Amino acid sequence: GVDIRHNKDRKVRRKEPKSQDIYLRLLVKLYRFLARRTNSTFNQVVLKRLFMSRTNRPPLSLSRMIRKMKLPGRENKTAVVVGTVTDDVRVQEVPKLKVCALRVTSRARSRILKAGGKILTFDQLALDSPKGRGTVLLSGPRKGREVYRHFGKAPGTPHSHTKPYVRSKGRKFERARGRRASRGYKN
Amino acid sequence: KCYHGKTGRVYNVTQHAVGIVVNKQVKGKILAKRINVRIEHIKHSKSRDSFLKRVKENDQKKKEAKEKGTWVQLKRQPAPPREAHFVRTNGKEPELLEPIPYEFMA
Amino acid sequence: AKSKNHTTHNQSRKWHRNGIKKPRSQRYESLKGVDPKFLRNMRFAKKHNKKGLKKMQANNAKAMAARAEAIKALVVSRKLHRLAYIAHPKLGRRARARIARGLR
Amino acid sequence: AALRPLVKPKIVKKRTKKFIRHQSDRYVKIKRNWRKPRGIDNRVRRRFKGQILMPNIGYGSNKKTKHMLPSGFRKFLVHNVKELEVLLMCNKSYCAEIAHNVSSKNRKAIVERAAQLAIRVTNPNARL
Amino acid sequence: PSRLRKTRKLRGHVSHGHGRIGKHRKHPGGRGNAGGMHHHRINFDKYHPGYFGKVGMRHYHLKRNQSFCPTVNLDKLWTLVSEQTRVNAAKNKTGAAPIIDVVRSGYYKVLGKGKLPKQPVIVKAKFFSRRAEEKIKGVGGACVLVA
Amino acid sequence: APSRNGMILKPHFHKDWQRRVATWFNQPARKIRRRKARQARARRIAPRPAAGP
RNA sequence: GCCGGGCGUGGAAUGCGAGUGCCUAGUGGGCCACUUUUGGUAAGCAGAACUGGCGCUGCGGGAUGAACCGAACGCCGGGU
RNA sequence: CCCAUACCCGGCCGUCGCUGGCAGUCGGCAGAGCGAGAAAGAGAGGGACGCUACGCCGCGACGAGUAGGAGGGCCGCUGCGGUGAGCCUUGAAGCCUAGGGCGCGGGCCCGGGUGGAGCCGCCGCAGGUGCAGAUCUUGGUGGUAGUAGCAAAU
Repeated sequence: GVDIRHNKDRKVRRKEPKSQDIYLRLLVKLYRFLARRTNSTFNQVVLKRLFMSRTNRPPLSLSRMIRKMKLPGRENKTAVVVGTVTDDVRVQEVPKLKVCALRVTSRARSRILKAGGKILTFDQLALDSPKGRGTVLLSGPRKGREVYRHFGKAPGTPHSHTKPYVRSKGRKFERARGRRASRGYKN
Repeated sequence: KCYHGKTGRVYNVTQHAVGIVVNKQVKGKILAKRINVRIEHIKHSKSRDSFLKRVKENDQKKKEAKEKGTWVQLKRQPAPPREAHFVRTNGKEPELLEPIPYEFMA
Repeated sequence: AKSKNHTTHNQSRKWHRNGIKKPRSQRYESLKGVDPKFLRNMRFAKKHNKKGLKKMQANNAKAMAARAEAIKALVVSRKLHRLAYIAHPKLGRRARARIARGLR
Repeated sequence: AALRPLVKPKIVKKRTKKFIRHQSDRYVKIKRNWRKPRGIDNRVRRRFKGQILMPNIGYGSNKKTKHMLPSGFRKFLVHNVKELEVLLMCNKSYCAEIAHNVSSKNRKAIVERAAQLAIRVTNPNARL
Repeated sequence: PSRLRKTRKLRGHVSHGHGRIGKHRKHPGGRGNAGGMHHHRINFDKYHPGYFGKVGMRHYHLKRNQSFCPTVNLDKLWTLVSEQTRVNAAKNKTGAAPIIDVVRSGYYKVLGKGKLPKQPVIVKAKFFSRRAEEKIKGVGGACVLVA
Repeated sequence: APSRNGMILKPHFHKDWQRRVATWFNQPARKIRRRKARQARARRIAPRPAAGP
């Protein structure tokens, strides 16, 4: 008789990707090796991020990484992002880049490579930098999905600016009693 | 009446009142709720200054005795078991005690 | 067909399962409900904080060098203590070379 | 004179009797195959003394001797002579077993081929 | 895949994943969105505030084509023309500014949502905002109206 | 019987709809009937165009 | 309210990795006991407070036993 | 002095944890180490096994369970696309069995008997897919029982 609780002794985390993609499953075979035989904690983060679901590795825009690479103590390092690099049409000039991502959209290749940049894949990243030396590990906006605007405290609550689920928006869809001070009350 | 006794911190000061951020336990959760109370129902709690006094000597005894090169205790240690000592029983002999008999007092 | 009316029996036990979490403390708590006339001034003091930009960079810098002159005007027994020195890797190498000749 | 295995370890089983379904003796509609009782008052379910035993994972055999015959081998079903060239490199660990529906003219080709490849057969003396 | 569904794992379990005490009856709370002002009052206040009541003017014969005005921001304004057009202006030395016909691309109103590259344009749109007009003027372009 | 946070749905099934369900297994056979009389139309008026006036 | 600069002996004891967000079933008839306790002559009655039980739980003991005393359970050998 | 499924010791199973270890099988293009209390360099001027990496291996700790939730089924049923140069009148399916076995278990594989013509393994796909109960439905058969009974009107 031991007085403990087995409620949360099984840690909930991914230990291998649910995806059956063999090219993804080959990368994990490569980085499982690099994570445990190098003391570099960079590879442990990349290993953990390869397991994650698509909703946990959101796309990195092209202008976001430009915004993060124009920071001072940089511009020689390499851009490493486990998600995918989409092209941002609302930026005009493109500096030359050294990018490593899982997947690059067709327009974002042509716009990067036209600027004399360089696109890398994760097998070529390990060849050029095994321990992750001189790289900047980035991530797209994780809570930028439309879904999180419904989360939080429920709507119809004091100071709970949360988007409700409505089948269509209009003047006669959730503009009455809970919302107008003239109709009953409001929050 | 649920705050009579509860202690909090001030976050807003008006003419005759203050706003307090106090904790209120409500059925298995604590809420840091803001209440507006007049000055008359308010005292400066002294549950803090004796630590503020302890900060003075801790800043005093850290600057002082540093030039002496010594290391003096700062943390409060709990009341230890008392050390070995003697007890002088000079001349007199310890008086003998005896349980008294029963006297029905009523 | 009466029934029970109210009871707080299993409740205290139910609350401490997931713990009674204290409210999450965080520096810079929100400035909500603070009286407007004081807050309205506080936004003006933050609006005009660029006005003293040249003074501040030219106040701490002359205070940065003034700190660089107050420094520039200044800048259980020996037996077990001995055996504790032979037993050290990084600074006992020269010591135990005397024993290596003891076999010789 | 047999084809002895690699190593013959002492097999030790935690239980040798089968597990019977609850009340499988009292009825003919209740077959012997184990079904976990889910009744709310069932004795067997709530582990009373002197009842039928419920199979746990605690009765798991040793992994060193799991799926091991008494002869120190492990079975492998075989349908034709071509499915024997697999086992010519596991001679001391895995025995061969000719499947049921293999005819009698094909069984007396497998067994002597399995005598050439030195693989043990667990049902050699077949229909014949 | 019926073989992946839950009911395959509920075979044998009596209540089939719906409890013994509170059995799976037909309709315990009523059919549809019933009890809005009644026994389901809390759910409609906590998750659909504003569901009950009327507001506004009843417009009878709404023809959606009249109120059609798809906007375009100034951020993606140059995406309406080819990259050859955008480069041949910064290379041009006569000050010749390309004309962007917005209506041709499909939009009507121009709103100014971001920065602009400093080279003039003459946007042939149908509606403009105030701030949108400022950005185009301040760059050095012109705002021409068309119907 | 609504659950927690969801969306207020109004399905239009309170009528007796399972009698008037128009399924579309005509659709692959329908196209062939269309095409094979569209070519036979053009065969009739062979020099005149296929789209018509 | 802002900057800027300087101070770690981490300023009680003990123990322990935490934080956080989604989706969510069942339940919403309970019952018993030490102590406190209301009505009632009282009740294996009715109604509460606190904690633990039973329900959801076998086991050793109380001959017998939903709740008492001990002690909570993978399958086994030895010891206690 | 007696004994509980409690405690100690030892074995075995499983789960959980170490987000543990292993691509170093680096061989006459060879030289066999990284268990070491102490932030960092065995630095250059002919030879067993293994590693279905979704694999293998080592340590600890832990194991009750209705309602309920999830995971794994090389558990089972029927059909489909592939595949097994699969099996079969020298005997398929089904059925019987005091036979020999494996698996914790769902179950399964052999032996023998009967039968007479089709069937299964593996990777995927699909569902009208697993029964002890529903005063369940249909069919059948018992105990009662060689019993009640075969007695209105000469």
